[PDB]
Amino acid sequence: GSDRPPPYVAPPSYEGPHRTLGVPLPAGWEMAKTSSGQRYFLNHNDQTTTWQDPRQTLMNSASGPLPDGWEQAMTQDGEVYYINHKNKTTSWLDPR
Repeated sequence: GSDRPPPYVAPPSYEGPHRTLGVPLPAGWEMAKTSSGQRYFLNHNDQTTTWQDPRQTLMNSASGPLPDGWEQAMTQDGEVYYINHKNKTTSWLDPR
């Protein structure tokens, strides 16, 4: 299949189980792991990293929610994706 580019690697299909985050991470944030598997967070908005769950950035207050009908979830490998229940789709792109 070298004549075609590598296939798109999609998020988990809409139908099936999802490890949803009850409260989504704020837009522009990412979760990662250290080499020993310690969880930490990246704020791409102000280009910082921190141990503290956003749910040097001051995060007192509630952040922008997903639009109605959407949820944030995480793959087994820790990759965040977005579930749109309105049209039964999933996407790597944050709709906020």
